[PDB]
Amino acid sequence: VSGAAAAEAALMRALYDEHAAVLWRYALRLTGDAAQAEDVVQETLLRAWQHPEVIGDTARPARAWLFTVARNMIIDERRSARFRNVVGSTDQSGTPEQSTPDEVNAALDRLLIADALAQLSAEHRAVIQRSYYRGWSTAQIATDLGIAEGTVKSRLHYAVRALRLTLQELGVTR
Amino acid sequence: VDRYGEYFTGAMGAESIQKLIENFDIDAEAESLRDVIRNGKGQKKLRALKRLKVVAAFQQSGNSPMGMVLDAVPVIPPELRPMVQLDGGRFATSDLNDLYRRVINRNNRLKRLIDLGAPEIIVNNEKRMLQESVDALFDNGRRGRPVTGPGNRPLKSLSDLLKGKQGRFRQNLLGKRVDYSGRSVIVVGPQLKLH
Amino acid sequence: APVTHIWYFKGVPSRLGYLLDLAPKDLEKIIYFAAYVITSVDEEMRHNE
Amino acid sequence: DVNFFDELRIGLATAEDIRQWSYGEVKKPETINYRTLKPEKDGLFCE
RNA sequence: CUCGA
DNA sequence: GCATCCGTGAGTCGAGG
DNA sequence: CGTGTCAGTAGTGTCACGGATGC
Repeated sequence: VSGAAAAEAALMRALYDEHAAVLWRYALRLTGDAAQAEDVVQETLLRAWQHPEVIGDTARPARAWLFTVARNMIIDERRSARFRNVVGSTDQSGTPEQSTPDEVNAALDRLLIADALAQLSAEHRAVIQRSYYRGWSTAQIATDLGIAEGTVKSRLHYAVRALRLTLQELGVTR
Repeated sequence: VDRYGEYFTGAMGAESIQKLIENFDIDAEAESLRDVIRNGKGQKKLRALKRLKVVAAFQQSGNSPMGMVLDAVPVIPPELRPMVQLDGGRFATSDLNDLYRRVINRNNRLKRLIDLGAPEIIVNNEKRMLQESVDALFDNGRRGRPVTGPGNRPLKSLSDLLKGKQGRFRQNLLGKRVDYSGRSVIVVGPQLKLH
Repeated sequence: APVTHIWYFKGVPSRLGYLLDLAPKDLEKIIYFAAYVITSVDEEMRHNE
Repeated sequence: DVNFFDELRIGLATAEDIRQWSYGEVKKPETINYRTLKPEKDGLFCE
């Protein structure tokens, strides 16, 4: 009946009142983190609810089976996932903060590219700005501009050398 | 509950308070405080004045007090809690990640207990730890002893990013580091003019 | 399971305690599963029985 | 993005507002993979 | 942690 | 009605670990 | 995959001041 299902809940609350507080101390000595010890306690008592063989014999010490389950839980946490990560915290001192370099070299290159771009024909400029600035394919630019496939290949081939002419005329390093 | 369960309804934890806020008349409790405020003894009136200060704000503004109880917690974008790699091969992550990770770990375990129909003692003791975890994520150390990291160091919560001299306001908003600047030792120069 | 924002429970003065007229420690016993709290009671059914 | 806007409003964030901001739920507790440096799906760094 | 004004 | 206890705050900049 | 002879805290020398908290 309903009382038979409620007796199982009173049985779990009993082993809580006798073992949970002592098992928390045991996991606290093994890990050192109280928030982790609470996690080990809940998992250990959850496996006690799933193993009726350990809750069957009261004449056999069930506390020992709990300490061993908690021990084989804390030893599994101690493997690969903890191995790499657990070492540092950015909030903790002694860790270098991430930096990003300045955009000076990129801004100067962008300015020189924009100057050499202004000295190009509208066709060549609107083809290099659709191949490198928009990253389209050769046939994509051919479809957009309504021109031939080789027409895009030839315009790109010359406009690149036209930019090399303007850059080498201004002293841009190879 | 075993005897007169048909007559009353009770609960524990935070979901109970969520139900009390739902079963709460804002306007009635506000006017009830006003009736005490209009004519009352200062010993017991000052305690009703400050209560109206809290209740009247929820009444006028139009925002429900239910927001004080959370069904979902937001996660700050990763670049504000970055995880960097170390020159020794290992890694190092912000303490906010360990707090979010502990909330995720305990919330998924609670979902297991709810599915398995585990005893109410395990589910309730699990729900308590989820409360302490979110409490640690938002303000670790506010209630009780803080969640210590490796080496008994208190983990920095989300609110720690705004507190005091090291907080976001004083460290990065009232004062900043600037480009086009330098520093060196000073030396007296008599020949220099005042300008 | 729903959860409370610690800023409004533990932050002084307890904003939740001011809204529901509940004592701070009583609120502490409720949230962290130390005491049940009565949400509703059918007072008329109790009278008729 | 001009720099003249009058008021800065603050208020309680509804649990529905938290979902309105969120681009997805963080289900798994993992972070990344410690070889490929690729973040695990649905983790704290999910792409 | 240690030091400089 | 009052003693208790909790939470708040406690100069600025710079250098090497 | 399963676990079982008791199996037991860390860390401990600030302070002024105000007001919510509590017997």
